[PDB]
Amino acid sequence: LANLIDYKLRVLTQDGRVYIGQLMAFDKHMNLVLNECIEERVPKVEKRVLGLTILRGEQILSTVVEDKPL
Amino acid sequence: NGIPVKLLNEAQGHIVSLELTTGATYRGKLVESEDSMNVQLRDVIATEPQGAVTHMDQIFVRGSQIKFIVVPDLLKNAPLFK
Amino acid sequence: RARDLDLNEIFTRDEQYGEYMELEQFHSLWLNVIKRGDCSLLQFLDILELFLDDEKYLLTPPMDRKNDRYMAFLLKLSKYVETFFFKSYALLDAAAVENLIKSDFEHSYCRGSLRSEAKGIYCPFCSRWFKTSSVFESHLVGKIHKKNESKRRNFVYSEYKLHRYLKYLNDEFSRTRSFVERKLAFTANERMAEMDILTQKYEAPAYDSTEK
Amino acid sequence: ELEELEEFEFKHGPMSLINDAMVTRTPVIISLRNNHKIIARVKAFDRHCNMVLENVKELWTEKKGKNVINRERFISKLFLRGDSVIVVLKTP
Amino acid sequence: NTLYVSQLNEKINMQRLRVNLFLLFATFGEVLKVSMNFKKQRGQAFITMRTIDQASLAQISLNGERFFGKPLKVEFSKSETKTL
Amino acid sequence: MKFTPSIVIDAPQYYVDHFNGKYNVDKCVILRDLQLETDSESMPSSLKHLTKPTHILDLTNNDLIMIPDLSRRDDIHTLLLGRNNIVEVDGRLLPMNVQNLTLSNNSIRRFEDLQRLRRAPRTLKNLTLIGNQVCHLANYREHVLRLVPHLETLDFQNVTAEERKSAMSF
Amino acid sequence: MVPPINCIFNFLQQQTPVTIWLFEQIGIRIKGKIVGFDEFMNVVIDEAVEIPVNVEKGTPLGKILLKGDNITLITSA
Amino acid sequence: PVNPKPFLKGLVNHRVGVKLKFNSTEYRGTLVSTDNYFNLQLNEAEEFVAGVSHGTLGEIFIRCNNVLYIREL
Amino acid sequence: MKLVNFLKKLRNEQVTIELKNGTTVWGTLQSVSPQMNAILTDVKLTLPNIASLQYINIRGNTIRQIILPDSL
Amino acid sequence: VSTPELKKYMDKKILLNINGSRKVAGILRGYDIFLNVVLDDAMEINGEDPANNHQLGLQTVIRGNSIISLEALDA
RNA sequence: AUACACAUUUUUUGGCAGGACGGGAAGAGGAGACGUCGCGACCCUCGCACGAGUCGUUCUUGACUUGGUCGCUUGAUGUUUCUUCUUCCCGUUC
Ligand SMILES: [Zn+2]
Repeated sequence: LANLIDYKLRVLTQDGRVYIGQLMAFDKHMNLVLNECIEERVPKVEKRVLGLTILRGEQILSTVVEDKPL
Repeated sequence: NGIPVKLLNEAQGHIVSLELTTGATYRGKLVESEDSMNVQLRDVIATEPQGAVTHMDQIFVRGSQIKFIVVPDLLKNAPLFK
Repeated sequence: RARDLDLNEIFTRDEQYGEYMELEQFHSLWLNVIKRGDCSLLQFLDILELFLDDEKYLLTPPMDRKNDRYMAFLLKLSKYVETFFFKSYALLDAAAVENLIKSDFEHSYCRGSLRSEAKGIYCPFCSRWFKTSSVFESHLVGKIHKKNESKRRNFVYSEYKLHRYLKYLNDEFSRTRSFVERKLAFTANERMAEMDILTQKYEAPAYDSTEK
Repeated sequence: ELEELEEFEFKHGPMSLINDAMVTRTPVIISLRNNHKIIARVKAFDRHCNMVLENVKELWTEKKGKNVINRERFISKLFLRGDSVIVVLKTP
Repeated sequence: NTLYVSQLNEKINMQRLRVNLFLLFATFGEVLKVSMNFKKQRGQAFITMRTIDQASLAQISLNGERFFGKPLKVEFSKSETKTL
Repeated sequence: MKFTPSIVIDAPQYYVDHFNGKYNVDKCVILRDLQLETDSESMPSSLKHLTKPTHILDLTNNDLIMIPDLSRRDDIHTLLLGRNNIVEVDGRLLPMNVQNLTLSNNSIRRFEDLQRLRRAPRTLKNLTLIGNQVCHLANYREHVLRLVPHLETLDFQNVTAEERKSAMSF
Repeated sequence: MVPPINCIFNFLQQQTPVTIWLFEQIGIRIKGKIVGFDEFMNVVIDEAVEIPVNVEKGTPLGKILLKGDNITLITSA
Repeated sequence: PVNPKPFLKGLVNHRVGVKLKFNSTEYRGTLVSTDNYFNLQLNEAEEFVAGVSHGTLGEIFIRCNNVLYIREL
Repeated sequence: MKLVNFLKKLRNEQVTIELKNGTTVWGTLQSVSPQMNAILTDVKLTLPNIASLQYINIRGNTIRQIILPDSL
Repeated sequence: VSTPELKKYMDKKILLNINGSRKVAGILRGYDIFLNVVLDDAMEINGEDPANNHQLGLQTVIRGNSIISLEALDA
């Protein structure tokens, strides 16, 4: 997971919503802080710019490498 | 403690937005954040999944119930880049 | 010219570039087909052996050759064996082989290629024998045989292919069956180390920095 | 001492079903939370009811545009999480 | 490296203004600025450019260009951009 | 000279300002997925090594004659075509969700040459033709509106129902 | 202004009939007397009754050990 | 104090039935044993779904987590 | 003992993980965390139409079951 | 185990919203490490419109794990 | 550089249940709330700095405080209740 740091990553939430943002830090619970994170729902349609977010590890399903870091 | 917990403690005194497991959104000034993610919030504007919006003075939600928070970008500078 | 050519995208690890053919998967599907568990990997291979014979797979079928599940399975398996065959022998003209088999199918197989001194002439499509060649010929125009040859053509042909391709691969079939028995008679540590070996062979450069 | 007491409690407790399953190599059927069922032999288990199962046959129930049909498949080497377990039945 | 533009139709939303500005000024060189910091519109946009020659070329070539109904006025910024 | 994959691999690749993502194209010349600027691109080709991760394509300052030879790119939203010599447009462009096209300062002469832009389904919201000879021809604006009503903003001016109706009247 | 465990303890002593609201279930709620509890809030409840709200009926269950996880809201009636 | 653990120990070796949170399944059988985390082992078990007998399961294990309550029968 | 260690042994193994949400995963285990968080490469993934992904990390609690090779 | 800093809320009337879209109102009595709460003068607000005084003085207990959130009616 | 992570806030869970297509328009027998971000403008407003504002020391850092409104003249979107045909044009496929 440490390798994934600073990358643009795609997390899938527990509710099916897809979040995309830079991975700044993690923790034990897999709580993630995502910089410049935006939300996509259906697939672009229904995209919103959230900004800096924490996500809770209890909600996270999976993560995948989206793009390289800024 | 978690590094994100440390950030969230830095977020105190700022305006944050919270989405809970129900889906309601609470925007307002975060008074206090415990290690367990329990948060005390002020002057909250709430938007329900139906779209209805309410105002409330003081709100305190359990950590476990929070889906996610958005905090201001001021904090993004440091010291979590390390 | 072929710098982006990769065998691992053509062969699975259990096939070891043509050393073995992975039939465990088909053993699974087979269990699903027979609707039980009385069938072991080795008993399944024992079943496959039928298709090395020119008559067994026809006159001593594992299941009734008009069963759906069975015919579907046989299709999938046949396809696998064929692709494996040409996959493991790139250098031989695929089209040549294909046409050879097809012509053998048309000129002999469907022409009473299976003959018995007692029962006469067997027909793959109707699964019946015939006294003499005469009644056999006048049966190849009958509404029955028309129906069958018109419905079960693809299956019959696929069966046949499974037959001849498995014959051409007898050495690989035996090699694998052997492998099965070996792994089966291993211990835990043994089986583990062996798997390690197959893996290494799979993810190793085709040319070592230390070759002559 | 503590380890001993843990293994013993495990032995005479409800776990005795899955312990018995591994030692006898007997088939057991597992009702899961996915509304799928797994009949198999117990290769290994865990305090969380994490399991390694062999000769797996999972049965399930599917609805279509007509009568409900049961569907089933064979998975020879199956590892299973411990929270999916609703119930583990041991039977002749 | 940064150019100060003003006299623009403020009726355009922020994100569309920024996307059209980046679009228009990409012809001279890479625009480094992602977003208008000033968040007040009324023309007052700053465009940051990686090389200086692209800033000068944009300034001379796009003076008084009709952009969303209005001829834009372009000048060099008083101070250096934080990102530079 | 040619846009080839060897070039595709190693240009200044980064994220747009707009946070639009991409991976750029410069072994010695013309680029893609970011800054396709100033390396004398004659004909677009070999977009496949772009392999889809790109929101934007800054083609400006090349010698492009026409816009064909676009592999299927789902991700590409913005094309910055400025300062080329685009005479014609392909037609079967249809890269779904191409929202923005920048034709500024090119050489598209005829109204009819603009026809292929109608194919862009409902995504081509922003199109800028300013700097072309076709702009001078009579009823240019109205013909673009009647031809591609999908455009929401033309030449950085917004469509408006008034000239939509005038475009209907003629 | 008393901890909930002491509240439950006074339910224990008073032997009052108790109504529990379960988790994520509005349809049914359980009722009966608290004869004992543990640290996990599992409760032995005597003369317990299932009360479907959907006039109300119910099923007499007798003695019950109810797991504390279901517990949403413990009350007195 | 009479704790759930002693009540349950006294309930061992007795005919019981257990209603799960789902209520989709109840199990009636002899209570063989229960552990400190309260997983349940029953014998001769019978499954009652929607209050009707589904079938006779026999020696059965119940994950603690699924248990809504247990009652003696 | 701890089966999670048995998963730790499973690096470079090709597996099909069914998940509690019903999702199917297919890929080579690069590592599994003790949380049973599984990192895989060369993964085809089917949500309940397959998406092909270079690397996928999964939170362990979401994993329903993992189907291992029979050769193991 | 941490204790929730609920002292500021003590002896205040609060609207608790709870799982299952349930909502109750009552004066915050006690709490514990577990976030379990004692509420006096508890009143259930059913989904319809009426409200029932469940625990006027007898007081109720709400498991903290079920407590979605808590609003302060007073200041 | 070299024991533990199943009993309330995180990972051992309250979860489960010629033919077709796709637009856009017309003619006949989808429509109400409640929100949240956009095309235009008769409007507001009028400017270089922001994250902003001040100071100590030195050629660059450390401390301390704290688009909004109206239309859409058929813009885009998630609750949540209730009850299709025909014709013409433009794209894909065979
Ligand atoms: Zn015949």
